Order: sequence, then C-alpha cells, then structure tokens
Amino acid sequence: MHPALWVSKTGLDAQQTNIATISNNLANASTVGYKKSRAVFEDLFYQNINQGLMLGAGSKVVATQKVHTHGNAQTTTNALDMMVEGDGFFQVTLPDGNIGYTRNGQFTLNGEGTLVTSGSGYPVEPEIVIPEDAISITVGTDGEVSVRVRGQQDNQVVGQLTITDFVNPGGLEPIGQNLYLPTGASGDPQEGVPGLDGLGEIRQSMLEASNVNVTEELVNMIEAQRVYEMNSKVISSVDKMMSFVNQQL
Amino acid sequence: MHPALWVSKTGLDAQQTNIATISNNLANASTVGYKKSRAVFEDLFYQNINQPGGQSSQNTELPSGLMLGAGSKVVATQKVHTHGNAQTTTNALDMMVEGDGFFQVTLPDGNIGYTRNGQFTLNGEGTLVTSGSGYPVEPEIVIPEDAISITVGTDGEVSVRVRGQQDNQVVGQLTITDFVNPGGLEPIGQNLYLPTGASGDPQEGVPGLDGLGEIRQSMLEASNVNVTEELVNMIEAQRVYEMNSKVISSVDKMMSFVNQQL
Amino acid sequence: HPALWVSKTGLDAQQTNIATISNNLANASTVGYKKSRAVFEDLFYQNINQGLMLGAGSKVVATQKVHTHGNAQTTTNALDMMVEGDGFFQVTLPDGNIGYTRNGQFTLNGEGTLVTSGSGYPVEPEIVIPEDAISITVGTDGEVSVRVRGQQDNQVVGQLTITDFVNPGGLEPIGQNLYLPTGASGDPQEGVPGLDGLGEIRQSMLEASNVNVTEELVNMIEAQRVYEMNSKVISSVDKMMSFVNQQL
Amino acid sequence: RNGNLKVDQNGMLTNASGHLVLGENDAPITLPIPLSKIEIGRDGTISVLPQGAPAEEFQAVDRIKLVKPNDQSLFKDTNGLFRHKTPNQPYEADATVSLQ
Repeated sequence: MHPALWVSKTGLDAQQTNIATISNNLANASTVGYKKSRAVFEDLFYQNINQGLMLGAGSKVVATQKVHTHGNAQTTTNALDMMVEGDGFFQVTLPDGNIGYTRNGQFTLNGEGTLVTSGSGYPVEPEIVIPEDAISITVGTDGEVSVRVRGQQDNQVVGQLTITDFVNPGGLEPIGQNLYLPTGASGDPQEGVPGLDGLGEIRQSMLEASNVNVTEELVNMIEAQRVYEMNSKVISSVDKMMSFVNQQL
Repeated sequence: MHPALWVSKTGLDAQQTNIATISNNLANASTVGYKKSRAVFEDLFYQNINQPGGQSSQNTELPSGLMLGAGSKVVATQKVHTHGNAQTTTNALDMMVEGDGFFQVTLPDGNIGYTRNGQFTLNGEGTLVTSGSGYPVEPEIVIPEDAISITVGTDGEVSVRVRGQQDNQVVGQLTITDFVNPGGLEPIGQNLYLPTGASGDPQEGVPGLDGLGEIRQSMLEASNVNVTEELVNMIEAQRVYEMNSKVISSVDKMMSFVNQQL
Repeated sequence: HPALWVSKTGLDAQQTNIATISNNLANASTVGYKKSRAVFEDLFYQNINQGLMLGAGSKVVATQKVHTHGNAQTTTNALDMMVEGDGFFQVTLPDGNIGYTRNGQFTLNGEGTLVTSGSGYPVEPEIVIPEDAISITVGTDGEVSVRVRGQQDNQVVGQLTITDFVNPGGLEPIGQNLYLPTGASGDPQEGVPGLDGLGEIRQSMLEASNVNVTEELVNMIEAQRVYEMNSKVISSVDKMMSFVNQQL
Repeated sequence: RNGNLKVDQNGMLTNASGHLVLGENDAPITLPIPLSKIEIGRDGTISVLPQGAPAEEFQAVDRIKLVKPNDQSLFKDTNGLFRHKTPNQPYEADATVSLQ
C-alpha cells in the first residue's frame, strides 16, 4: 500500500511499548529492590531506491534496559528484612530446584524456622535455621547470622549468608516476584563473602527502596503521548490522501 | 520532541539531586562528627549554531552568537570539612580531634577507615573499638583489667591509673591521619571515610605536631549543619523545581494545540 | 503558499526563544550563571508586483548573555570565592589552553593544587597548599596565604589573578561554567584582582544566578501565545488550500 | 537559485543538484578538508575553522559568486540552469546580492 502508513505504524507500536515500560516503572514505585527500566529505540533498515536515495522503515524498541542503580534505604524495625549495601543478589531456591537471584530483602521464617521469602516462601540459599531457643536474630555485615540464647553467654552462629554478583546485572532475566534468572549475557555467578572482593555488605533491619524517578516517568509520559498522537496524524493524512485520489483518479 | 522539554528535564533532575542532598544534611543534624554537603551545579554544553566572533560579511564579526544551552545538572557534592562545636560529656572513652585529623579504624575487609566520630568504647578483650559496629581503633589500645581510671593525653598518649602504683602506666599511643583534601574522601557510611585518588596521601603522626589536631578526652564534635540554611535551601529548591514543571506543562499544551490545529 | 512558511518561521523563532527561557530556569541555582535573551529580527522583504513589500517572517539571530553581577551567598567553606565586580577566574583545560569561569566553587586535589570542584581543572596560576597549613586565607587582591603552627605571620603560597573582557557577551560557553576567548570577546586582560577595573576576590562567598524567575514565567506566557497564534495561520492556510482544490 | 550547499570528502563545495559552486577566482570552491565550523556571510564570504584551532582562528577562504543580471535576458536550459540568451557572454559578479 502506501509506505507512510506502515512507517508511521511502527512509531505507534514503538511508543506503545515505551509507554508500557513507563507504566510498569510507575506501578513498581513502592516495590522494595526494584530496578527501573527504559525502552531502547533504534531505527529500522534503510532501503536504497531509484538506482543514493535512502528511505527509512520506521522505528522499534529493540531492548528494555534495566538500570541497576542502588536505591535508597528504608529503616525498619523488623529484624528479618535486610539489604545489600552495594553490588550483590540474594540467592533463593526456586521450586524447580534452580537458584533464582533477588535483591528484595523482605524475609521471614517458615514453620521449621528456615529463612524464606516473605512472598511465595522460597528458601534462601544457604539455609539458615533459627532455633526455637533464640530470643533475638542478628545478621552481621558479612552475612554472619547469630542468635542470642538464654543461659549462654555469647551469640551462637547458626549460618552465614552469601550473595552473588554478576558482571552484567542488566542481562538477568526478570521472572516476577522480585526474582532474576542467570542468562548467557549476565555472566558467571560470582559468589563469595558479602563484603569482600566487590561484594556489598548485608544491612539488617533495612530495605532497599525502588529507584524509579516518578518525576521522570511523568515527563516521559508527556513526550510518549505527543509522539504517539503525532504519528497518528500522518496515518490520518495518508488516509485522506488515498481517499482523495481514488475519488479523483 | 521539543528542546524546552529536554532542557527543563535536566533542571528537574538537578533539583531532585539538590533536595536529596539538603534532606541528608537535615537527617544528620545530630550525628557526631558529620560534615554537611552542598550540591554543585553546572551548565551543560551549548549548541554552537552561530559562532561568536565569526566573520559577518566583511570588517564585521558577530558580537554574540546563537548558542543554545542544554540545561544544568549537579556535578559534585562538596563536603564542608569545617570544625564543629564541642559537646561536654562525662564518658572517659569518647574523644575529639581538636583540629585537622581523622581517627583510624580497622575495617572487616582489612583496610583502614578514617572517622571524625569519637564515640569509642571497649570490647571483651579491652581493645578500644567504635561504639557502633565495633571496629578496632588503629593502633590497638588495650586497657588492662587493673585500671581504675583512663587518661588520654593531648598528644594522644593513653595512660591508666593502677592502685599501688604512682605515675600512671602508659598503655599505648594514638595516631591520627590528616588529608590534604578531606573532601575527596569517599563516604562509605557508618561515619567512615576511605582514601581516594584525589583525597591525597594519608599523613600519619602524633596528634598535635605537623599540623595535626589534638585529642580532647570526654568531648564530642557535633555536626556542622546549619538547620536554618537547609530550610531556606529547601524553599529555593522547591520553587525552582516547580517552575521547571511549568515549562514542561506549557510545552505539553503547546503540542496539544498543534495536534488539534495542524 | 508563502503564508505557510512565513508562519513556520514564527514557530521556529518561538521554539528557539522558549529553549533559551527553559535554560535560564534550569540554571536558577547555578553559581555564577548569566541569563540569556533571544534576539528576534525580521527576515528580508520582497518587492513584489513592481512598491509592494512583503516580509519573509522572523528568526532568532543571537542569544545575548546579560553579564550583570548576581547576589551574594555567604558560605562557611574556605575555598569557594566570588569576584566582586568585573573579572573571571582562569583555569587550565586538558587541551592545555586556558578557560575562564565565573563560578568560584574551588577545592584542592590530592597534591594540594587549587582545582575546580567539578571536573577538577587546575586554577591558573597554580596555588599549592602545604600539608602543615591549618587555615587558608585569600585576600581581597588574590593574595593567598596559609597559617603554619609554630610560625608567626601567615606565609604566602601564591597570588591569584583574574581576567576581564571588554565584551563578556562574546565569550563562547562550553558548559561546566567555562568560557573560551573568541574574536569578538576581546583580548584577555589579566592583572591583580582589584586594580584597573578588575573585581575583588571575596573568600567564602559565592555569586548567585542572575536569572529573574518571574520574568521567565511571563516570557513563557507571551512565547506560548505567539506560538499558538502562528499555528492558526498555518491551519487557516491549510483550510484555504483544501477549499480551493475541493471547490475547483 | 538552489542554495542547498554541501561539502564532499575532497572539500569541494557543491549543491544538492551536484553542480560545482564557483568562487571569487571564477573557479570551483575547494575548502580545507578537515573543517570544524563553516559560516556563510550575508554576501557569500565563506569562513572556515581548521579542526582543533582556537575560536580566534576563523578565516575567510572564498566568496560565492553571486550574479544579478537582467532577468529578461535569461533562458532556462535543458538541465534547469538559467543561461544568457546571447552566447559567449560572461557573468559579472554583482556585489549587491545578499544570502540569508
């Protein structure tokens, strides 16, 4: 048909995906440990005609880039929710048996006392089991988990948490529930003591707030809406041009 | 879409960084040995449409060229390392640097961290440690179990009094570190700084010679934040933030009008 | 149709004008910033049906920097200074040539050289603060001195100099509160900061942005309405041309 | 009258139709190859900035040949160019034509 009809349709599709990411960022404006995303645009292939004449084919959103900038800290009185001060993901065991990597720190205990996630209840690797005799839970800055036992001087150690850092956190695959899965472009899981060799430090009774810029998202909606309406006018104009021709020709 | 949209976007982001800096100073209005910070604004690049000084016709040059700005941003957060006020306390294990210098503590990873916070204490082995996470203070000062009082000299010499012995026994010597550019230190939280490339070489010595400050026992250094200044800066930050939103709103209505008309 | 593109010049002129207005409001907190006003001028005129003169529209020819001194901000930092009058601080760029700035937010590098608080460019002439200094004093004439324990009288570590230009509006802004000398700016006139028309160095003070926030808000109102007015001419011309070919 | 000028890799100044633009010496205008900023004056003067030069190194290198003959004496050729009706007649460089 008319090339302008479908070149402008690409802009409508490109902006629609752009708006979908902006709304997703605004929806997760209160999620703990959420990383905002932006839509990456790129032009389509250019065709050579009349043969040094290049015509574009439109635009598309080729990737959804996640920005893994560390968010602010929320001070909480809960003793089981923690934070990673720096680079590092908590490793949880999915029902399939593979390890999913998360940055949300809202944790709790199961019926047997194993440290699990506050949502679906997936255990945190390595397993930390809090004994019933414990009266307090302390998580050291290097993942050292210890409990205070009555009648015994000195906190006994019930486990040590480890975190995993990836060279390319943006290459992780989001699967919902604040969970990531390792991919080919993510790199290799670099596990170690949380606080040595580039790894961040565990901060107890603190939560990592969302890093979305709610002001930016509202401005991003302004330009996305106008460009979306700008492309629709070309389709309307092309529609009235083709209507004129077959009415005239 | 419109240049005014992108120019005002930088102004909105710049003010948000400015407000967060102001809020951090007010949050640490009671932190001992906290240095207030100020956001440093700078303009972005200017698009050179017409070069100033370019030759107009002949025997004439442009007195000023068409150079469109691109907005502004916060480029630095400058720590003002001026000395704070002194709080008198009855504790014998909280000290203050009377002048330039930083206490040195041992971080868990092995590196030496530098602190202006003097709230120290002892651990189960008698070593002088910080009152927070418990990091030991470099060099180690072990207080013997036979001590009846603790005296920390102006020159940093720590001595303890023992019953049955005149001339209180010396148990160690504290050394503080100064930096040419203390504002170049990297604040890692917990009232601790790490040396950086622009921080300068750590110069260590006795606290009171070579420009180093003196150690004041039973004294704490209050934060240097000006609570009134932060409130006035919050007023300026709020209004400039809102006036950039007016420009974006106006551009939004302008493009809405063009879509309905053209 | 000429009316289509005559009004397009008006739309382009207002778009450039609004961009400069947004730049002024964005830099309402930048230290040592000079506001700018777009300069409008009508395009050439055509003598048609020859004694009938028709304009070609309008455009923005230049952006004029208004170099009026801003207000004073009192700070407790001992390294941020302000020029009380006419003059620029001169810094060394990575290219080796000297850039000129009005923002006086300075600091020290690892070696003690006085550098800018942003990228870290050294300030010309070099001032080096010894490690034994306990306080830094900058006189009203750029005389920088430091206090050394055990020695009466502040020793002098150097003297700052400032540069003045006959036409500061002709300087070429390159961002980062920096300017580059151009042909129309004039010849850089260095000298002692406080003699021969040069301003005075004010330590622990900063020069505020000189923008007028109320003026820019009103300028937005007048720029937006003229932008909308030229859109209706294009819309009306479109309706006229759509009417002629439909009717004929 | 098409002033959609462009500079190729060799530095020769042409227009969008591919025609070589003449200069003050009646020859095609060839600019220095590594430019950094090109300014056309209101009279045809071409001032260029060598790459990496300071802003105070703008220099005029050529002047676009502008002609104002009698319009009644011009005819359009087979390739869209207006030429003198009388052959073998030169084109005087008028100093009154201005470029916006």
